[PDB]
Amino acid sequence: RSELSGSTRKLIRQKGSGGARRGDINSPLLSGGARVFGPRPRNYSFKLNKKLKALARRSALSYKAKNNEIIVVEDFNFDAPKTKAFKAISAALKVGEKKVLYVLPEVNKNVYLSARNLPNTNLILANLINTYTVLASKNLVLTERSVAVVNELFK
Amino acid sequence: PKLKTNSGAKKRFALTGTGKIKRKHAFKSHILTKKTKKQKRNLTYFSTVHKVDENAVKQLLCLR
Amino acid sequence: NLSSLKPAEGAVKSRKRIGRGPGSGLGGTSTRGHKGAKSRSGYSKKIGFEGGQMPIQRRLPKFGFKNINRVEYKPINLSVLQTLSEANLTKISVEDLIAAGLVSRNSLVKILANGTVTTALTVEAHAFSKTAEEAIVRAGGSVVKL
Amino acid sequence: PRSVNHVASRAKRKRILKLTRGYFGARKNVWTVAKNTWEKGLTYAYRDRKSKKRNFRALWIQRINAAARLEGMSYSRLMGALHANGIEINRKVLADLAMNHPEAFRAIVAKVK
RNA sequence: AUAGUAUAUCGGUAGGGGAGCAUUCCAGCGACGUAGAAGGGAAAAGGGCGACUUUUUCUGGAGUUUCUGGAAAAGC
RNA sequence: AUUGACCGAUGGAGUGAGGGCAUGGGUGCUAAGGUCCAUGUCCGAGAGGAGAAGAAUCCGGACCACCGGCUAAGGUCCCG
RNA sequence: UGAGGGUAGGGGUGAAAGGCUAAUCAAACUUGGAGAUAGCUCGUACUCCCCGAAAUGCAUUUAGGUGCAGCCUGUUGGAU
RNA sequence: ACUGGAAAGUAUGGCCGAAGAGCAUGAAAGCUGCGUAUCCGACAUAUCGAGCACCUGAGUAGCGCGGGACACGAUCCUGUGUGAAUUGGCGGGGCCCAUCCCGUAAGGCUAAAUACUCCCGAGAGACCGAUAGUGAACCAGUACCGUGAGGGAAAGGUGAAAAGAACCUCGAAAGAGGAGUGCAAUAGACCCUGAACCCGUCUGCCUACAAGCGGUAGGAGCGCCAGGUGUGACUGCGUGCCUUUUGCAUAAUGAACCUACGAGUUACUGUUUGUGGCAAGGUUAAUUGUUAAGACAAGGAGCCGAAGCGAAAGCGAGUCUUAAAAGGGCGCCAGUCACGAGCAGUAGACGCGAAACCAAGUGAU
RNA sequence: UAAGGGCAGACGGUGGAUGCCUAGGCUCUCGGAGGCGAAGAAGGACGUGAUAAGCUGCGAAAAGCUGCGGGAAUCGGCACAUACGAAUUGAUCCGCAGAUAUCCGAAUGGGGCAACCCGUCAGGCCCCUGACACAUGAAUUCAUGAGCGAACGCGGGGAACUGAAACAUCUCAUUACCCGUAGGAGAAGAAAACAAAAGUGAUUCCCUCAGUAGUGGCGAGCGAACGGGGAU
Ligand SMILES: [K+]
Ligand SMILES: [K+]
Ligand SMILES: [K+]
Ligand SMILES: [K+]
Ligand SMILES: [K+]
Ligand SMILES: [K+]
Ligand SMILES: [K+]
Ligand SMILES: [Mg+2]
Ligand SMILES: [Mg+2]
Ligand SMILES: [Mg+2]
Ligand SMILES: [Mg+2]
Ligand SMILES: [Mg+2]
Ligand SMILES: [Mg+2]
Ligand SMILES: [Mg+2]
Ligand SMILES: [Mg+2]
Ligand SMILES: [Mg+2]
Ligand SMILES: [Mg+2]
Ligand SMILES: [Mg+2]
Ligand SMILES: [Mg+2]
Ligand SMILES: [Mg+2]
Ligand SMILES: [Mg+2]
Ligand SMILES: [Mg+2]
Ligand SMILES: [Mg+2]
Ligand SMILES: [Mg+2]
Ligand SMILES: [Mg+2]
Ligand SMILES: [Mg+2]
Ligand SMILES: [Mg+2]
Ligand SMILES: [Mg+2]
Ligand SMILES: [Mg+2]
Ligand SMILES: [Mg+2]
Ligand SMILES: [Mg+2]
Ligand SMILES: [Mg+2]
Ligand SMILES: [Mg+2]
Ligand SMILES: [Mg+2]
Ligand SMILES: [Mg+2]
Ligand SMILES: [Mg+2]
Ligand SMILES: [Mg+2]
Ligand SMILES: [Mg+2]
Ligand SMILES: [Mg+2]
Ligand SMILES: [Mg+2]
Ligand SMILES: [Mg+2]
Ligand SMILES: [Mg+2]
Ligand SMILES: [Mg+2]
Ligand SMILES: [Mg+2]
Ligand SMILES: [Mg+2]
Ligand SMILES: [Mg+2]
Ligand SMILES: [Mg+2]
Ligand SMILES: [Mg+2]
Ligand SMILES: [Mg+2]
Ligand SMILES: [Mg+2]
Ligand SMILES: [Mg+2]
Ligand SMILES: [Mg+2]
Ligand SMILES: [Mg+2]
Ligand SMILES: [Mg+2]
Ligand code: NA
Ligand code: NA
Ligand code: NA
Ligand code: NA
Ligand code: NA
Ligand code: NA
Repeated sequence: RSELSGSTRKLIRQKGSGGARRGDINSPLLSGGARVFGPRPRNYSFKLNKKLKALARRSALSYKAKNNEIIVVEDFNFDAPKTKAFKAISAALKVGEKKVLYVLPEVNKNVYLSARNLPNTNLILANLINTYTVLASKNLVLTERSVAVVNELFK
Repeated sequence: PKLKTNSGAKKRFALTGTGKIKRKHAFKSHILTKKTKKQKRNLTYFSTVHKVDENAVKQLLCLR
Repeated sequence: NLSSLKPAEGAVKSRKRIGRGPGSGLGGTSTRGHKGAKSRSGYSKKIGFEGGQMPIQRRLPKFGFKNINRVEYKPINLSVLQTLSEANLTKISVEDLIAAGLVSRNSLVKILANGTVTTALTVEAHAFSKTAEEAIVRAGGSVVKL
Repeated sequence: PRSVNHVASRAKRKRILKLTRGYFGARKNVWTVAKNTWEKGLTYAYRDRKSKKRNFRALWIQRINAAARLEGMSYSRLMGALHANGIEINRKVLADLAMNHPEAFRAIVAKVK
């Protein structure tokens, strides 16, 4: 109500008109009036204990290991970006018909550009693993050097 | 914002180990000769706030 | 597994919603009763108010003073000294007490006599109670106030 | 997000207005008039389900009274004779026998008279 | 509600407690649609009970949605 | 003997305009559908039956259904 | 009586009626403080299930408001 | 290839991808168009030693009287009246004095880390979608109202493409019936869909001896399509709803009706509780690093728990009261961080509604 | 039987809800920038087309004029129709630099009821008409300023409703509001400082300290600093 563009003037005198009493033009009861208890800009973040987040990371990885959806592949680096090259690894590993997550230990700019155009393909660094991205893909492809990174970090 | 402590309560009350509230007694200020020594000794002691008033006193002290 | 998430039983609950009809049991007057000050929009409780009778935070007197040179000692009892030493020690000290998380860095320590200190120790604290000091010295220990 | 249940809010009214078909005047189709009339009618139905059992027992007794009187006996004396003889036939059955099978009714009377 | 089917109990204003439905949008696993989506008219059938849901047919001519979880501009 | 009806701690209230009747009273005029207390009760927040039609008089506490049966207060010439 | 000037809101002007000051006057109009305050009146929207009051006492610049007690309800521990 | 008015759809079989973001095209397009990834480009213009006692800020420091600012109803500022010293000096350390400590007034200048958005460029949204969202999607501070300051609307959609209906019939011509275009004209210009209140025509049943909130429970006959559906002769029972009340058919309040709009919300600080993590410990805040806002790792400052009693000095599983004791009072004999929920306070704080108060302007047509 | 009426259904009328859609909003993030004007601004008046109400662009050179770079077949704005033209000797269109730029408005030659009237002075045409100059104030003819415009800064003045369940101290609040005046930021800033025998050394901003020490018709309320952790 305090944000509308109308004047605060009283529209009609309090008594004698024969209709309902009225104040100013910005009332929510009027057509084009104030919006009561509408949205306000909000910050939605909340805190979780650090130990709680570490345990949830281990639970998702345990679920993957139990469902037998973890593949360890030898570390590979391309000479140039080629989307057909990265499709070969996915087709050779038999994980290409469903969402798959590739865990990489380092930058590998060539590999990132080769896998970017493919729909059901996600790349992440082995030290930035979080719970949501693990559970968002059916299959998890770990590089043989990403296992060592994960073992020391999230132990 | 932060809750504010009532300035008069924080000069008249105190907490004990188990959570009770310490208080003084009234009627001990200036008209004293006509009262009895037993009465005055009972009034000189510290006391606790009654159960029915603990809620108000805690609200004044900010649930402390 | 993002398609089948579930929280623990009794962990989440729906919020109360008033003024939305008879079947909810919360419509119409919307839990406010009928009339009076408490039924109006913008009513809030006057915390010290008792209706006009002199309130309790005024009927009672003020008391006491606060000392601007007050000294407080963190109490470290006897039974903790024998427990910590055997677990980890034959010469206890403040820097050792801080290192074991039993006291903050900038805190003063007084040794009290709640327990037994059978193990023979040399002790470096800021203060000692009479009974606590005797307990260490009887048990073949040393007390160093520093 | 902004949530307005236009279709759902309007569907609630349309379902009830099917139930108020056949009423007089504005009571059949004008929403606040019709809903008022429909709600009052439901209160009558709860009361009239109970009164149905009263009205049908009163009608059975009246027919039994006429049938018994054609055989020289009032209702009160005939019922007193049946309950004395242990006959447990209920009033709905007897009234049906009084009206549509008068020869069977006459055999019950001839057993206690 | 108690005991694990038995016993008891079930009129209600202010008011306290429990359990649900619909609405808008989001995540995930998935479906439907010019061989006819949403909306609108008619009819039939369901629900311990209900808020509501489903099916058929006419109109209509392009979008709609199950379940699990999440957030509200969430019902006259 | 008693379906458990009592109490403590702690979260959330509403209420703080009452009313009729019977009994014991004050006041009033041994007036008032008056007024002020006490003890029960009912209406308030209570439908059903009798009283022609009546908030609290008499009978009686409605989970839902039934075109079954027995009774209460009160009735049984007709409307009934 | 015409034209053009002048006096502006606790101010003006008044052969004085609290009259008049743009159909408004015991303090004009417009915008802002501003969603003033209102112990007051009116209004408060889907469903089913369990329980279920009070209209008293004390105090009050109090008496149609409120604080505490009394009476309801959730959870929890005791028997009463 | 099929369906279709029209494939971009669906089913085969190919191909590109550092390009599978998007928008448009007669339906939903990585391969039709504009684009996207990536790479390459400016004639202009714009921007990036000893001694010595000489000096070291005057109507100033300080003071009286009256005010103001400091969290504050010793310190700082001054309207009025006065008024020092000089390094062995001067000022401060919350009246004041002594000692000690800290510092050099009455001259000046200085980037960064901070505040904001008329605007330009690039983006986004568990934000709105035409009574919403800006007052303003169109024409908008417009039309309109006022002497003036000032106040201040309503109003989007044919179709893929105008192919926007040549010509005939009735009419003086308005309007229609045809024809034609088109997937569709009941898409024909106020044109997508096309609800309610309200208004007609037709068909079926009932209705001119009948009297009350208009229904409800029974119940013949008749009309339609195998027991469903429309109607309802006759009978029983029945004084709307809301709000306010001790109590309302009340002749107490309130509404013409419909469609749309319309009223416990969010933030922060507590407290209780359901569910979790860690546990004699629990937890980070600001902020920092890596990667590309998020994510991961750091950040222990601080906060709570861990000992109480006493006004306090202080003693301590004790302490205070006492000259001491006994007695007596208060203590001794699993927390913490979050998530959801109830409640409280501060914010307009469930919504609408005064008479009024104050400030700056506009008015003597 | 039905002058008429009731109910149901079918088909229509009216009206413009709903569904779907978007051309416009709303809240922000990142980067830049933070002015225009006497060499005449912001904002206006009047004009300007083959045709021309209104918008847009433009200014008597008037939907426009000249170069340079780009680009390649259409073009003469929204925006039609008709009419006449332009352009592969490169039109339209885009970027950059120029030319022109009436009247009012700080308005500044004097007046004035804005978009008008009336002059002096020097030149040139012929009762008129061109094209120059001519305000004021603060410095030394010359140089400068004035006015307009988001928020943020710093100064000068400064309420009341409201809370205290009345009200005067107090609160609201060194707020609203009025006025003056900077910059891309501004203000502050290098100890006549804090501290407490232990130490830190300019200013600014964030997290704590802490709703604490205090202050207060000791009512309602108000509310630090030291110390520690950061940015720089
Ligand atoms: K008093
Ligand atoms: K939708
Ligand atoms: K005035
Ligand atoms: K229609
Ligand atoms: K008749
Ligand atoms: K009246
Ligand atoms: K002039
Ligand atoms: Mg106002
Ligand atoms: Mg609006
Ligand atoms: Mg809401
Ligand atoms: Mg004294
Ligand atoms: Mg209730
Ligand atoms: Mg109601
Ligand atoms: Mg009310
Ligand atoms: Mg009341
Ligand atoms: Mg109340
Ligand atoms: Mg209000
Ligand atoms: Mg019962
Ligand atoms: Mg019940
Ligand atoms: Mg709503
Ligand atoms: Mg009272
Ligand atoms: Mg009373
Ligand atoms: Mg009476
Ligand atoms: Mg009496
Ligand atoms: Mg009375
Ligand atoms: Mg009762
Ligand atoms: Mg007079
Ligand atoms: Mg007048
Ligand atoms: Mg006045
Ligand atoms: Mg205010
Ligand atoms: Mg108001
Ligand atoms: Mg009950
Ligand atoms: Mg009152
Ligand atoms: Mg109370
Ligand atoms: Mg001192
Ligand atoms: Mg609008
Ligand atoms: Mg149609
Ligand atoms: Mg249409
Ligand atoms: Mg007759
Ligand atoms: Mg009355
Ligand atoms: Mg009541
Ligand atoms: Mg009545
Ligand atoms: Mg009447
Ligand atoms: Mg009234
Ligand atoms: Mg009326
Ligand atoms: Mg009425
Ligand atoms: Mg109504
Ligand atoms: Mg209405
Ligand atoms: Mg229709
Ligand atoms: Mg619409
Ligand atoms: Mg060229
Ligand atoms: Mg007041
Ligand atoms: Mg400037
Ligand atoms: Mg700076
Ligand atoms: Na209620
Ligand atoms: Na169809
Ligand atoms: Na509605
Ligand atoms: Na003792
Ligand atoms: Na007829
Ligand atoms: Na010229």
